[PDB]
Amino acid sequence: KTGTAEVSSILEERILGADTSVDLEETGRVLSIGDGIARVHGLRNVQAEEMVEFSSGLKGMSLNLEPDNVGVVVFGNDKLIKEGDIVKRTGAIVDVPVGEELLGRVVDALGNAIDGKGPIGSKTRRRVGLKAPGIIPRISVREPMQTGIKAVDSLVPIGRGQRELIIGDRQTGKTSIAIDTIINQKRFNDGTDEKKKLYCIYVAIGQKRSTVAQLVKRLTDADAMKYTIVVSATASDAAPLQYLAPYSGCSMGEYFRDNGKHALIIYDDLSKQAVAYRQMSLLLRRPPGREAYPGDVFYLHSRLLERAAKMNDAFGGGSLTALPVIETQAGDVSAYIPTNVISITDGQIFLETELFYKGIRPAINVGLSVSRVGSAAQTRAMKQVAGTMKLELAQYREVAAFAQFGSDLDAATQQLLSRGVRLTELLKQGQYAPMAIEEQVAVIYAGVRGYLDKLEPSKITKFENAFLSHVISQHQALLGKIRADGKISEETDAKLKEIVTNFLAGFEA
Amino acid sequence: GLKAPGIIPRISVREPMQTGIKAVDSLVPIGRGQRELIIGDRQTGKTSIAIDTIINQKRFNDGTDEKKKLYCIYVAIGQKRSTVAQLVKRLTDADAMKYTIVVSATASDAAPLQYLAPYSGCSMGEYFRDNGKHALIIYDDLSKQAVAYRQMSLLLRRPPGREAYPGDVFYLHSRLLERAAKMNDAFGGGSLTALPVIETQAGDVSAYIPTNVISITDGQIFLETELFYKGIRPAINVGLSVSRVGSAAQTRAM
Amino acid sequence: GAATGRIVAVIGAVVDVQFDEGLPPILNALEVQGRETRLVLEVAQHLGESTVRTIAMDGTEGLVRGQKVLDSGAPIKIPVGPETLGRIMNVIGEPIDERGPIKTKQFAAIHAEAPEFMEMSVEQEILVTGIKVVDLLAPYAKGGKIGLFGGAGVGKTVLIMELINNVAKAHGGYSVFAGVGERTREGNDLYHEMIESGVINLKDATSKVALVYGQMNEPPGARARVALTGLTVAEYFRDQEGQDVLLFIDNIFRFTQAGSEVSALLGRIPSAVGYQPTLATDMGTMQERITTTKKGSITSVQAIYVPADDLTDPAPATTFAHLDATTVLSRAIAELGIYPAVDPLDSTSRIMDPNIVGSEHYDVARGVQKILQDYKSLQDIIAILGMDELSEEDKLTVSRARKIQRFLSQPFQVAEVFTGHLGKLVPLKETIKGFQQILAGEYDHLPEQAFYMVGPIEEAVAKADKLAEEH
Amino acid sequence: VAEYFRDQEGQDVLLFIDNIFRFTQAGSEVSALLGRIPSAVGYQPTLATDMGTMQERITTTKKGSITSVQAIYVPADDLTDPAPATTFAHLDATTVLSRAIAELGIYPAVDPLDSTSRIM
Amino acid sequence: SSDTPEGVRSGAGAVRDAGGAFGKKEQADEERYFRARAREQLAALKKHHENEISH
Amino acid sequence: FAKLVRPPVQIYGIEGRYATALYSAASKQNKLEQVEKELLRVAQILKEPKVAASIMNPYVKRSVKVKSLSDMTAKEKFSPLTSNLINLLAENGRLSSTPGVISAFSTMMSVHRGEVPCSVTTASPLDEATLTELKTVLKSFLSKGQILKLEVKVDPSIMGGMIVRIGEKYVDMSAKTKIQKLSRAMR
Ligand SMILES: Nc1ncnc2c1ncn2[C@@H]1O[C@H](COP(=O)(O)OP(=O)(O)OP(=O)(O)O)[C@@H](O)[C@H]1O
Ligand SMILES: Nc1ncnc2c1ncn2[C@@H]1O[C@H](COP(=O)(O)OP(=O)(O)OP(=O)(O)O)[C@@H](O)[C@H]1O
Ligand SMILES: Nc1ncnc2c1ncn2[C@@H]1O[C@H](COP(=O)(O)OP(=O)(O)O)[C@@H](O)[C@H]1O
Ligand SMILES: [Mg+2]
Ligand SMILES: [Mg+2]
Ligand SMILES: [Mg+2]
Repeated sequence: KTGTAEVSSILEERILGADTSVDLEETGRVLSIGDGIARVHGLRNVQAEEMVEFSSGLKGMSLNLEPDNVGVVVFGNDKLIKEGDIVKRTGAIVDVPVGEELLGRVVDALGNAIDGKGPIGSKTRRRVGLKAPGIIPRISVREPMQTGIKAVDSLVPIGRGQRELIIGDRQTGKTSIAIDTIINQKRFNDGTDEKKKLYCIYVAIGQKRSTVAQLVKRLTDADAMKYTIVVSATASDAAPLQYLAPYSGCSMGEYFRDNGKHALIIYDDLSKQAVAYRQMSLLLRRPPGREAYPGDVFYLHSRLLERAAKMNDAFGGGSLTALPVIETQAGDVSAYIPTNVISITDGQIFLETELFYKGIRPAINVGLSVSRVGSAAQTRAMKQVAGTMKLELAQYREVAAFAQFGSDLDAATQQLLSRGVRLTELLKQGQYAPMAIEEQVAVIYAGVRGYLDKLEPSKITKFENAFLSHVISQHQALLGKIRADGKISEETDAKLKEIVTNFLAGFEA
Repeated sequence: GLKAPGIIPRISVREPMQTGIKAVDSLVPIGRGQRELIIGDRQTGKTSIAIDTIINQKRFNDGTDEKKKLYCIYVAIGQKRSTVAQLVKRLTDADAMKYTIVVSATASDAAPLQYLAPYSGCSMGEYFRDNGKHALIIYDDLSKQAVAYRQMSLLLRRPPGREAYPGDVFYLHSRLLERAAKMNDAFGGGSLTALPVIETQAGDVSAYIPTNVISITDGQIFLETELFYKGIRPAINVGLSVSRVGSAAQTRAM
Repeated sequence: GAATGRIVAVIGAVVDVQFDEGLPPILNALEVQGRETRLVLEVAQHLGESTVRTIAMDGTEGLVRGQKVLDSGAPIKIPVGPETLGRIMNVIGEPIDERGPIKTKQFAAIHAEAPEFMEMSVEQEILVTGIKVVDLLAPYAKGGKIGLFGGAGVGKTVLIMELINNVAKAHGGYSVFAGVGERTREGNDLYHEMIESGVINLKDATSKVALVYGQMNEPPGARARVALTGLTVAEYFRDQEGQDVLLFIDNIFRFTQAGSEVSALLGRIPSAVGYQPTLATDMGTMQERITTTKKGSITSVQAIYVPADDLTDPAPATTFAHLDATTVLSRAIAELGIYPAVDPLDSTSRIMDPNIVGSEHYDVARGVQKILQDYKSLQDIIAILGMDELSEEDKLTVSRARKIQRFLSQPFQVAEVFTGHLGKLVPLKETIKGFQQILAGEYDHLPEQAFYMVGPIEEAVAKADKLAEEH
Repeated sequence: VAEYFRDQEGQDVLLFIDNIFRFTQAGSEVSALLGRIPSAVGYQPTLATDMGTMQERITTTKKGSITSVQAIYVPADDLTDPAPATTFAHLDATTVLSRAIAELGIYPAVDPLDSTSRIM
Repeated sequence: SSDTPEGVRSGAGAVRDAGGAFGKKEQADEERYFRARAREQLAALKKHHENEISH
Repeated sequence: FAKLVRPPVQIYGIEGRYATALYSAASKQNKLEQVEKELLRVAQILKEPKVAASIMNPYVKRSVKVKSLSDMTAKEKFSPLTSNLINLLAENGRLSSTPGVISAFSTMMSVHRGEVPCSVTTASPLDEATLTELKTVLKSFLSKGQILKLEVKVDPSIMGGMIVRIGEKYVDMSAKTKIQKLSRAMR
C-alpha cells in the first residue's frame, strides 16, 4: 500500500509550508491521465456525479470519490489533458436542453447541434439523473400504440407506457421494425385530435455516422422529421458520451410526459451502452464479475427503463413508451446482458434469420415472442379478429412437421396445413409501408373467416394488394366507420360479407 | 534472436522435397522452403513421418550434385533421454547421422532451456540457408515450447492471459516460423524448410495453440487415429490435408 | 530536441521513460538515441512524477536503462502525396523495397479525427465485379464498405487478389494495399503479380497502386499502426485531390489482436475472453475515418480473419457494423469443391433493394436463396428415408438446387495455376438471365457436371454435348 | 414485520417473496462491489450461509410460527444451477403452474403430477 | 428443455452440420442417385439435339 | 506542479518517497548540511520507552499522536522544515517507518561527498606497509576530489586471495581458480 496521491511532488510542498497558493477547495491539479481516466489532487467540495471542466476546454464527470484523489472520466480525446492541468467546478449534475425546439433537429448526447441548421432555442433545462414516478402517480395502460405491421399489431401488441424488447441476431430486420413505427404516426400527427398524437425520439448508440445519415434521409422523404428528435452518440466518440446518451434522451422525452402529451423512445441498441460502461469500470479498477461486467450493470438498465410510465389524470395524463434494441449472438438469449434486460421489460419480439430466407419478411418468430400486457392494449376490433387468428396459427405449429412428406393423413390434419399457410401469407409486408389500423382489419377479416381457402398460395400475396386498392377508393366511407366507432358492429359485419364475396368472383383473371 | 528476411530477398518455391512416403509425395506434395505442419494426437505417427524423411535423403547425399542434397536438423523439446538416445540408434545403422544435428533440451532441463531450444536450432539452419545450401528442421514439438514460456513468465510476475498463457504466444511462434525462407538467386538461392509437430488433445483442432500455428504455415498434414486403427498407416487424412502446392513442384512424371 | 527523457523499465515491448523538463502529450513519437536502426516509441499514459508509458515499434533488445530519449513534437509523420505510387512502405513511413527514398513535399501525421455528420455523402450506386455470387446476391456499391469473412484456408487471399485483377485495372482512380500482419511469402507474390500486369511500372511514373507492409514477423506494437498508415495515404487521394480511391487491407483482425498482446503489460484488467477492455473504441476510432465524404469517395475491401471459424467471437462480431457489404466464406462449402466458397445464405448487402438494383434482379436473388433454404429441410429426410423414397416434386427441388449450387461456382483467372481451367468474367445481364432459366425449368434435361465451373449458361450446354459425344 | 404476529401475538403468519432468485442475485452484487472473489458459476462465496440466515428465521416456535411461500426462477432450464440447487435444499414442497392445464378450463392451473411435497 | 426460449433448440439442416455417420450416410446416398441419372440424361442428348433440328 | 532537484541515489519504496521530498525541500534555501545535524537528534529521542511506547502504538488516538510530537519537536532545539515533516508523517500513518526514512536520508546525503565503500575480504589482518598502499592505490582509481572509506571482513574459505568491491566492480583473485581447472576434466 502506497496511496495514489503520495507522489514525490505532493509531499514536497507540505514540507515547505502551508498550501495558500492553491486553495484546493475549488480547483485541483491532475496527478495522472491515461486512456480517458484522470486522477485529480484536490477538489475537496466536489459532489458525486458532478461535471468538472478541464483546462484544455473539455468536460468531465466525477465517479470515484477517494480519500486522497478523485477519478473523473473525460469526454473527448485524451491528447489534450496532461499532468499539472488545473481542473475547476461547475457546481451541478449534468443537464441537457429540453423543449419543443428540438423537434426536427438532430442533437448529440449533450444537447448540442450537429445538423448545421442553427443553435437550439429552448428556454428550459433538466437533469439527466432523476427518478421514476412511484407506485401512486401511474395507472394501468389502456392506449393503443400502432406500428402498421400486421404481425406486431395483431400478435404481440404494444401499449402506451410499456417496454418492449426488440431482440434478435444480426442482419435480421431490427432497425426496420422501429422505423415504420415512426412513419406510421403521420396519420394522426397532422390531423386535429390531440390525445392521439405522438412525438418520437431515436437514440443511436455506437453506430457508424453514415447509417444515421441514411436515416435522416429516409425520414425526411417520408415526411416524419417534423416530430422526431435524433440523439446520436456514434462510434468515434468517447465512451461516457455513449453512456449518457439514453439518459440524455429519456429526459428529452419526459417533458412530453409531464404535460399531458405522449412520446416514444427507441434505444438502438442497449447492448452498446453496457459495453461502454464496462470499459469505464475496469479502468477505474472496480471489481469485475461474470463476463467482466461490473456488479452494478443490472442497475444501469433498471433505473433507465423504469422512467417509462403512464401517468394519471391528477398529474397531466402523459406517457412514455420505450422500445430497446438488443443483439444476441447466435440465438444465445442466456448470456449476461440479454438476461438482465429480458427480466426488466414487458415482453420481447424475436426475429430469426432462418425465417428471413424462407420467404417470411418481416422475419418475426411468433412462438418465441410475447407481450405481457397484450389484449388490453388493442383496439376493440383488432381484439375481435386476432383472438381467432392467434389460436389458429398456434395449431399450425404443432402439425408443422407433417407437411414435408404428407398426403396420407386425416382430413382434419390436412386442414390445418391448409388454413395455416394462408394466414402466414397475409402477414408478409414490404419495407417502408405502414398500414392504417382499420385497413388491417379488412385484410385479416378475409383470411380468418374463410374467403381464401379456394386460392393458390402464390395468389394470396396478389389478392391482398388487389383487395386493398378496391376498398380504399370505392369504399372510403366504410374505412372511417371503423376509425371512428372502433368496434365492428353487426351492421358492418354484414356489409364486409358483401364486399369480399362480391370481389372474390371477379378477381381470378 | 535474429530477424526474418523481408519481401525483396525471397523468391517463389521452385524445387521439390521428397519424403519417400507415397501418400505425401503424390497427394500432398511439399516444396522446398514451405512451412508444413504435421498435426495430430499422441502415438499416431508424427515422429515416424519426420524420420522417414531424414532417412530418405540418404540417396542424394552420397550423389554428385551439390543442389539435390538436404541437410537435416532435429530439435527435441520436452522428451526423455530414453527416446532421444534411441532415435540416434535408428539414425546410425542406416548411417543417417552423418548429415544431421540433434539439438536436445530434455524434460529434465530448466524451463528457460526448453524455451531457447527452437530459437537455437533454427539459427544453425540459417548457416546453410544464408550460404547456399538447403536445410530442414523439425520441432518435436511446439506444444512444449509454450508451457516452458507459461511457467518461466509467471514467476517473473507477468499477468496471465487465456489458459494462463502470456500475451504474446502468437508472437512467440510467429517470429520463429518466418525465417523459413527461400532466397532469390542473387543471394545464394538456398532454402530452409520447416516441419513443426503439434500434439493436440482429443483430436480437437480449435484449441488456443493449434489455431495460432495453423494460420502461420502454408499447408498441413492431418494425422488421425481412426485411420491408424482401421489400417491406413501412415494415417494421413488425404481429404483434409490441404497444401498451397508450392508452385506445383511435384515433378513431371508424378 | 525537447524533454530528453531517460529509460527506466523495459518489460516486454513496453518501455517507460522519465522526463526532466517537458512532459509530452498522449500519442506522440519518441526517438531512442545511440542505435544504428530507428526505434520509435509512442506515448500512451502519464503516470506521475514525470514518467510516461510508451510502446516500442521495433525490437527491445539492447535497451540499457538510463538511455536518452528525444521528442519530435507531434505524432508519427509519414510521407504522402502522388509520388508514393508503386512503392512499398514501413509503418513509420520508410522504404522497404530498396529503390531509394520517397521524395514527397507533404507529410501527414497518422492521428486524425472522424469527419463530422454534415460531411456525409448519402448516395448509393451499384458496382459490377464479374462474379455470380457477389453481383447476384450481395452486390457492392461505389463508395461502400466491403468485408470478406471466413476462417483459415477458405479463399480470402484469392478472392481479394481476383478483385484486384477485375476492378483495380479497369479503374480510373487509385488503390492502396495495406498488409497488416500476414505471411511475408504472400507479400512477394502480389509485388510480382503486378509488375508483369502493368499496375506497377519500375521506370516511369504511371503506376496505380501503393503498398504498406508490416507483417507477422513484427513486434505487436507495430502490428497495430499499419492499419493507420494505410488510410492516411488513402485519404490524401480522397480529400486533398478530389479523386476516387480503392482500399485493400489484409488482414484487419491483426489490428485488434495485436492490441490484446500489450493490454495487461500496460496495466489494465483484461475483459472477456482475453481481449483488451477498449475493443469497440479503438476499432471505431479507425473505422470511421474510412468513409466517403462530400469531397471524394473510398471503396474499401478488407479481409477479416474469423478465429477458429467462430463468428460469434468478439473481434469479428464488432466489425459487422462498420460495413455495407459482407461476403462470408464457409468451409463446409469449399470442401465440396465449390469455388468461390461464398455462403449464399449468409452474405448480405444494403442495396439489395427493389429501387436500386431493379425488380428483376431482386426477384431472382430472392428465389435462389429461397430454394437453397428449401434444400436443407430435405437433407434431414434423405439421411433416413434415402433418396428413392421422396416424392416426384421434392426430387425436382434437389436437382435444381444442386444445379444452382454448381452454377454459383466459377473459375477465377487466378486459379489458372491451381486447377488448370480457363478464367471467366460474367457480365451482369447474363448472370440474371442464366439463373432465371434454371428456376423456370429450361435446363431440366442436362447432367449436373455440365454446370460445374463454367461462365455463361451457353457454355453449360456446350459441355453437355461433349460429354455425350465422348460416351 | 412477520414476527410480531408470531412473537407478540401468536398467530400463523404467511409471507410471500417475489421472487427467491432476485434475493440471491442481489447478494452477488453487494459481494462483488466490496471485492470478494466469486464462487462457482459467478455467485458469491457466502451463498449458502446468506440463504441460511434468512431461511432459518422461518420456523414453528412455541408461541406461533411463520410459514413461507416463495416463487422460484430456474435460469437456462438448469435445475442444477448453483442458485436453485441451494434453494431446493430448504424446500418442503413445490407448486407448478403450467400453460396447458389452463387450456382445459381448470382453475387454479396446478399440475398434479409435477407438484411434490416432502411430507408425503 | 425445449418449451422455453431460454432452453436451447435446433436449426434446420443440422444433421449434415455435425459431420457424423449420418452426415456421411447422406452425402454419399445423394451421389449414388445423381450419378446414375447422369447417364440416363447423357444417353438421350444425341437424340434430343437431333429432334430440335427436326422441329 | 514544479520540478525538483535530483538526489544522487534515487532509492525507491516507502522510504525514498519521503526521503526525496525532504532532500528536495531542504536543498531549497540551502538547508542541506544543517538538516543532517537535526535529523541525528530526533534519531536519538525516537528510542525511548515513553516516546516509542506511543510512536508505534495503534490504540492511542489518530489525533493525539500529532499534538504530542509537535509539542515535542519544537521546544527543545529546532524549528526548521523538519517540524512540518514529523507532522507530515504523523498525519498520514507512516510513523512506523520513521527510522527507515532517516537511514534512507543518510545514504542519500552521504553520496554528496562519499564513496559507497569497498570490502576487502582476505584473511587475518595485515601490517601497515601493505595496508597504507591499498588505502592509497584504491584512491588512484576514483580521482574526483573525494575522501575514501572502507570495510574489512575476515573469511577463510577463500584460501589464498582477496576480493574487493569498489562500488559494483568485484575484481576477484582468490581460490576460485581451483574450480576454473574444470577445463582439464572437460575434454
Ligand atoms: N420486411 C422486409 N422486407 C424486405 N426486406 C427487409 C425487410 N426488413 C428488412 N429488410 C432488409 O433487411 C436488410 C437489413 O435490415 P436491417 O439492417 O434493418 O436489420 P438489422 O437487424 O437492424 O441489421 P443490423 O442489426 O446489422 O443493423 C435491409 O437491407 C432490408 O432491405
Ligand atoms: N508407417 C507406420 N506403419 C505402422 N506403424 C507405425 C508407422 N510409423 C510408426 N508406427 C507405430 O506407431 C507408433 C507411434 O509412432 P510415433 O512414436 O512416431 O508416434 P508419436 O505420436 O510421435 O508418439 P509421441 O506421442 O510419444 O510423440 C509406434 O509404435 C510406431 O511403431
Ligand atoms: N479457385 C480457387 N478457389 C478456392 N480455393 C483455391 C482456388 N485456387 C486455389 N485454392 C486453394 O485454396 C487455398 C486458399 O488459401 P488462401 O486463400 O491462399 O489463404 P487464406 O488462408 O487466407 O484463405 C489456397 O491454398 C489454394 O491452394
Ligand atoms: Mg441496426
Ligand atoms: Mg512424437
Ligand atoms: Mg491469406
